[PDB]
Amino acid sequence: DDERNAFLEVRAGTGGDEAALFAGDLFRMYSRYAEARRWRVEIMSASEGEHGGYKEIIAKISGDGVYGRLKFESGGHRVQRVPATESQGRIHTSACTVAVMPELPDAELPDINPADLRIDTFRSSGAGGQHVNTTDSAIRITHLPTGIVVECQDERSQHKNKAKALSVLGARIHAAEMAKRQQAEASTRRNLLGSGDRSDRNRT
RNA sequence: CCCGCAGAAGAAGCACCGGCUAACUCCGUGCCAGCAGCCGCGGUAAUACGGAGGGUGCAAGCGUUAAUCGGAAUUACUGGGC
RNA sequence: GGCCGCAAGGUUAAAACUCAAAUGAAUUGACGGGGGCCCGCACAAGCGGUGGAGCAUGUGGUUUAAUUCGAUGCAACGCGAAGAACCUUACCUGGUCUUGACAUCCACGGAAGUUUUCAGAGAUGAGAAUGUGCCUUCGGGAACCGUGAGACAGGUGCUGCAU
RNA sequence: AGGGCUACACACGUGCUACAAUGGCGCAUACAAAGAGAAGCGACCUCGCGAGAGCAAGCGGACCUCAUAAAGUGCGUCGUAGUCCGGAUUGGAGUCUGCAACUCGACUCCAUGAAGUCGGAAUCGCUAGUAAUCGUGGAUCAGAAUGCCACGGUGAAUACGU
RNA sequence: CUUACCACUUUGUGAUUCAUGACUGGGGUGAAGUCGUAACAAGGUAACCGUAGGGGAACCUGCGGUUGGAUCA
RNA sequence: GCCCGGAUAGCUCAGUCGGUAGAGCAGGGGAUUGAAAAUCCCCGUGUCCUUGGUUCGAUUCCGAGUCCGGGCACCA
RNA sequence: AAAUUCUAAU
RNA sequence: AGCCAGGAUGUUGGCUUAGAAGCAGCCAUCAUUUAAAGAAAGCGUAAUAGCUCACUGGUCGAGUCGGCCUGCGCGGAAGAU
RNA sequence: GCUCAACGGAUAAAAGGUACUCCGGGGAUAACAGGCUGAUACCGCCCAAGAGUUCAUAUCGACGGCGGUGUUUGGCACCUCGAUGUCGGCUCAUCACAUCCUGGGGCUGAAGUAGGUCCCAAGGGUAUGGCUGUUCGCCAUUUAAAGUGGUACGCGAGCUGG
Ligand SMILES: [Mg+2]
Ligand SMILES: [Mg+2]
Ligand SMILES: [Mg+2]
Ligand SMILES: [Mg+2]
Ligand SMILES: [Mg+2]
Ligand SMILES: [Mg+2]
Ligand SMILES: [Mg+2]
Ligand SMILES: [Mg+2]
Ligand SMILES: [Mg+2]
Ligand SMILES: [Mg+2]
Ligand SMILES: [Mg+2]
Ligand SMILES: [Mg+2]
Ligand SMILES: [Mg+2]
Ligand SMILES: [Mg+2]
Ligand SMILES: [Mg+2]
Ligand SMILES: [Mg+2]
Ligand SMILES: [Mg+2]
Ligand SMILES: [Mg+2]
Ligand SMILES: [Mg+2]
Ligand SMILES: [Mg+2]
Ligand SMILES: [Mg+2]
Ligand SMILES: [Mg+2]
Ligand SMILES: [Mg+2]
Ligand SMILES: [Mg+2]
Ligand SMILES: [Mg+2]
Ligand SMILES: [Mg+2]
Ligand SMILES: [Mg+2]
Ligand SMILES: [Mg+2]
Ligand SMILES: [Mg+2]
Ligand SMILES: [Mg+2]
Ligand SMILES: [Mg+2]
Ligand SMILES: [Mg+2]
Ligand SMILES: [Mg+2]
Ligand SMILES: [Mg+2]
Ligand SMILES: [Mg+2]
Ligand SMILES: [Mg+2]
Ligand SMILES: [Mg+2]
Ligand SMILES: [Mg+2]
Ligand SMILES: [Mg+2]
Ligand SMILES: [Mg+2]
Ligand SMILES: [Mg+2]
Ligand SMILES: [Mg+2]
Ligand SMILES: [Mg+2]
Ligand SMILES: [Mg+2]
Ligand SMILES: [Mg+2]
Ligand SMILES: [Mg+2]
Ligand SMILES: [Mg+2]
Ligand SMILES: [Mg+2]
Ligand SMILES: [Mg+2]
Ligand SMILES: [Mg+2]
Ligand SMILES: [Mg+2]
Ligand SMILES: [Mg+2]
Ligand SMILES: [Mg+2]
Ligand SMILES: [Mg+2]
Ligand SMILES: [Mg+2]
Ligand SMILES: [Mg+2]
Ligand SMILES: [Mg+2]
Ligand SMILES: [Mg+2]
Ligand SMILES: [Mg+2]
Ligand SMILES: [Mg+2]
Ligand SMILES: [Mg+2]
Ligand SMILES: [Mg+2]
Ligand SMILES: [Mg+2]
Ligand SMILES: [Mg+2]
Ligand SMILES: [Mg+2]
Ligand SMILES: [Mg+2]
Ligand SMILES: [Mg+2]
Ligand SMILES: [Mg+2]
Ligand SMILES: [Mg+2]
Ligand SMILES: [Mg+2]
Ligand SMILES: [Mg+2]
Repeated sequence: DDERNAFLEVRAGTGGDEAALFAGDLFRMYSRYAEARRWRVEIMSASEGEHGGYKEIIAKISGDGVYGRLKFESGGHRVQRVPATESQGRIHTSACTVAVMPELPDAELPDINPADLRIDTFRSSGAGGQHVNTTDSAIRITHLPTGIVVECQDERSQHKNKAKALSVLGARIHAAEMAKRQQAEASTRRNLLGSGDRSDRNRT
């Protein structure tokens, strides 16, 4: 079904130096909940918040049944209380933003299967004498699925050009796929997180 | 226009009640929902939001929006200043 | 945009948008690494300590079924507590009760109390003798008991930012 | 009814005892103030190494009890060593209060004998019968103070100055 | 029939006005971020004006000017 | 493809001369402050890139391998 | 003679 | 080898899922009437239904079905005056 | 008394450029083309885990295997250095079939229109432009279709010279 591990990250919203304290308190709450469930919590990224807790904490929770119970904590959490960084005795309202995202794999494959490649061999252009004329040293590879084209005529040997262009095509495919995944994840996190403004909230 | 007929028989709504501005209490929500012409209300004991009871102002009308003059001596001839 | 200048630029001179203010003089305080005059074991001169060690005690944190609650700059921390084995105790686990542990009202059968026996961790439940009197117009009423309903009791529950 | 507030990798505050010779240990002997006492204070005598136990007068108290003050002084030993300093921790046997001392009391005897050899950055109290040091009593309380509130003994150094 | 005037229409080259344009320069607004502390007291180097150079930024320095500057027992 | 150089704490980096590894920043505890910085005191390091070998003993010496940095790849 | 800072509801 | 006939009984099974009934996939794979019939070799239904095959009686009437050691041939076999 | 280590040691004593070049030779030796080969390139076939809702072979084919051609890049250095002119375009062609269209069929997860795949077949036919010196390639608009290759990767005693 859906019981995979999860990533929990909380960051400050409105308030500044006291939203960091509330983020620390909220992280401590979640950590104690995880500990009294036979789960495991480990901190990957921490940005301390000058006075108190963390301006942003990103940790990974691992167990059986994690995401199925922590997927409802993604949103805004509002706190109304007397801050520690308060000379007078005023009550202040602040907020924090929480994001919970499931753990998903990173299956990457060498999508360089030659059954879906078009290879063109032709003559290079430049100054090479009577040998550059009567030889097919320039190479070009077109990837049928993605549609990327890479052409190479660096060295006099066709095999070196073929290898170099094949490596460049693989690198370009990898970069495109990684950029796609990164933008999808960023958009999902942006929609899940919200914008800490003490007016969009899930609990008080 | 005049006379007769039957029966009170056929005929009341709109805005507002914190100050400016005449007119107050209860319940619901809890910087949310909402109100506002200017100051400004609402953070779990709200005469300012929503409903009820009461009151105030106009009335076959009542309110809102647009436009002009006045207040504005705020282009100062009457009648201002450095 | 125009004029002037080698250039740096000068000169004439708007609009959109945004706020409900911006400003001058003086007034009462507060503050100054501004100026004078003073005081306090506040500095200076001395004496003895604390921070190091072992132990007592309180607090934070952590743990736990609970580790009850409050104070938590100077002005909280041998503080409320002028004294936690049971009690205190307000916390946790388990076993129990519902006008009721603590008061008044109404009705019904009752002197109050003394010795015991069985079951249970105890709360409690069941059983048997024992005294059945005290002012009482011999109508009765009354210190005090159990039951039956409800007006009510009960709260160390929250708000010291309503008092 | 039983348990917890007494937990324990750690951090802080307030204190008690020490790190020794201006001292430790043994023998002998001087000088206080204040306070409490009836389900209470408890003398004498006897038993026990000791905490204590048995019998038991007096006292609602300038009369009786708690209740020998200690530091001090005289003599002797220790002779600078982790020691005849230090008294933590642990094993065994007991006394008392309390129906009930395992978690969780106080005291006693025997055995044991840890850190500690004067304390980093820092920081606290005190101007005279004060600081320092030595003993005594009371409230709470069946039992349970190094805490709190009081009482006396010995008794200093320093203040050019703001 | 022919000539003159002239409407529609056509050609070339300018002016002005409206919308739009890849990039680029500043301006305003913000109940929370990063870097410092330039000004308000002598604001800890008195402040400001004109000008020139420099620098992540408030700003610093050179020349002239002003008091709309504190202390002066 | 050939040649040279490098790999050491969390990050930038010195060092062996075959037996015993350091510096700055950072990190932990405590001081000063109403509080955060600056400042002061105390405290901790790492299988010296992977693998095989010689040695009593390898971070060091000798073979391979991975990654990083630099140079060259000309006449037709 | 040294010496930076104090967000956001009374 | 052709040709007639059978090819049955409580598995609508818990297992698994909306239904999986011989035939989606997972374990097992016994028993009964029999001359024979798999608790199923194949086709087919959303699941049923439906049609064949293993095995067995009848006709027929004499040979028939697979391996081994070897000789020679076939396919696999498309290029530029 | 020499790392005369270029170790039978040329002098005690010594680096580079030539696209401004020049002489004597070599196909004893490279670049173009031909030749042998076929690592590479391209095209077929064998077995069948599997994908195809179920079903290996409608259409694909993992792990492996066996061949063909002489279009690419190579290996060798057999011909040519007393000379075989080298890319692209133009004009003109000619052959192979591993067939782009038209022609005849089998199977389809082929209802029809349209397709997929494999056989037979070489008679005829098989674009104009933008960009670039371009071969190659991208784009615009047509066509029944805009085939793949050999010929010194055809064709300069036929043209041009980017
Ligand atoms: Mg060249
Ligand atoms: Mg060639
Ligand atoms: Mg009024
Ligand atoms: Mg209104
Ligand atoms: Mg209300
Ligand atoms: Mg209302
Ligand atoms: Mg109202
Ligand atoms: Mg006017
Ligand atoms: Mg007006
Ligand atoms: Mg005026
Ligand atoms: Mg201008
Ligand atoms: Mg100039
Ligand atoms: Mg003003
Ligand atoms: Mg003023
Ligand atoms: Mg002053
Ligand atoms: Mg002053
Ligand atoms: Mg004094
Ligand atoms: Mg002093
Ligand atoms: Mg200590
Ligand atoms: Mg507490
Ligand atoms: Mg105290
Ligand atoms: Mg208790
Ligand atoms: Mg009060
Ligand atoms: Mg409080
Ligand atoms: Mg109890
Ligand atoms: Mg306690
Ligand atoms: Mg007395
Ligand atoms: Mg001793
Ligand atoms: Mg003892
Ligand atoms: Mg002893
Ligand atoms: Mg002892
Ligand atoms: Mg010593
Ligand atoms: Mg004294
Ligand atoms: Mg400043
Ligand atoms: Mg300064
Ligand atoms: Mg300055
Ligand atoms: Mg200044
Ligand atoms: Mg400068
Ligand atoms: Mg200047
Ligand atoms: Mg100046
Ligand atoms: Mg620290
Ligand atoms: Mg800052
Ligand atoms: Mg402030
Ligand atoms: Mg053959
Ligand atoms: Mg031929
Ligand atoms: Mg030689
Ligand atoms: Mg030689
Ligand atoms: Mg030459
Ligand atoms: Mg020559
Ligand atoms: Mg030759
Ligand atoms: Mg050749
Ligand atoms: Mg399948
Ligand atoms: Mg050839
Ligand atoms: Mg060849
Ligand atoms: Mg040759
Ligand atoms: Mg040879
Ligand atoms: Mg030849
Ligand atoms: Mg010749
Ligand atoms: Mg030649
Ligand atoms: Mg031929
Ligand atoms: Mg054919
Ligand atoms: Mg065809
Ligand atoms: Mg066909
Ligand atoms: Mg033909
Ligand atoms: Mg023919
Ligand atoms: Mg013919
Ligand atoms: Mg030919
Ligand atoms: Mg040619
Ligand atoms: Mg050709
Ligand atoms: Mg000619
Ligand atoms: Mg040329």
